[PDB]
Amino acid sequence: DQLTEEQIAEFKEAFSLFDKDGDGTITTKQLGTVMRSLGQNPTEAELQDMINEVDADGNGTIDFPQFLTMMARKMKDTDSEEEIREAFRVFDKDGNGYISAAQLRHVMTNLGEKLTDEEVDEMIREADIDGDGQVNYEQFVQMMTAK
Amino acid sequence: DQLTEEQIAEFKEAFSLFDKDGDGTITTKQLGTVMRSLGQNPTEAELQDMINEVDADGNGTIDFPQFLTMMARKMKDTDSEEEIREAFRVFDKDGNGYISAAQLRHVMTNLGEKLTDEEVDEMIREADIDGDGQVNYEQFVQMMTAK
Amino acid sequence: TDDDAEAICSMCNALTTAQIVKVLNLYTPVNEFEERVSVSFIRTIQMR
Repeated sequence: DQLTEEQIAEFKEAFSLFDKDGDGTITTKQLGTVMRSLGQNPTEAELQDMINEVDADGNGTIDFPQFLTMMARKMKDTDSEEEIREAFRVFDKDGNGYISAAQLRHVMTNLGEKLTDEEVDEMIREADIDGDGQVNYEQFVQMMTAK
Repeated sequence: DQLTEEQIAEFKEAFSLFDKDGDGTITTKQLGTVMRSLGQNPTEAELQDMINEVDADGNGTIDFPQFLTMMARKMKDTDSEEEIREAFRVFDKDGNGYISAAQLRHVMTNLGEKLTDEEVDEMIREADIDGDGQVNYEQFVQMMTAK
Repeated sequence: TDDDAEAICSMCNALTTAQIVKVLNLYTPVNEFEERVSVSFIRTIQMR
């Protein structure tokens, strides 16, 4: 694939953001954290897929070129924001564009991959969401996926 | 905001103090050192921005009138001790009022521009909390006040 | 969890125990993710 030089420099910068070990190669444990901080969202099951594919050697820290190749594959398929908007409007029932904060928190905590309650609480706190009054999902989706 | 005559005279005095060339002009690195030492703290990215704006084309080495002109177009009023304090609090990963020496050195070395280790050790020593390995942010801001 | 049971016992001041056990037993999972109340939870609430 094609990777621009500025992209490669940013990949080097992110490759040791939390390399407190000093090895210079980021571990698979925070690798998903690395991608999420880099603007692309890997699925946790997909994250385990990459971990199993790369950690066959058992090193525990992903090699840089392998990370670049998988990152290029990630940018090969980019999720559309409108898909997230469709999912959110599907979750809402009244069609008013507003969803209850408690209902969304419950859905996140229970269904599928569990989300720590602190993560959700920080999500409401940052996104100025009000617990008592339903908050429009469209503005929050736009601000989060400003891209 | 054009500079007053007294400030221009003080700026020329600083120029002379850094006029290692002695011909009334200084190099780009010397000019950036002047900018940083004057009290205003334009980022290394900002310093490069003004350097590329001048391009070192008017006189090869930046002269005093061009310095005055770029000041006229680059007043730095964004500096504020409270801004320093809030930026330090944001920088504090732990959030317990103490920024780890390891965290700050790792960030300076890797995150953003690459920073030399000697300088980082200089800041850790000047914080006088080198032994603890975790610099108190508040006292750091209190001597930032002079910076 | 039993901690959930204790938090329940904290917030069940007004309702009578029979009403409480009725309402908790007659809850049903309307959606997939939620799961039905386990009999041990009913027992813990009753003895508490």
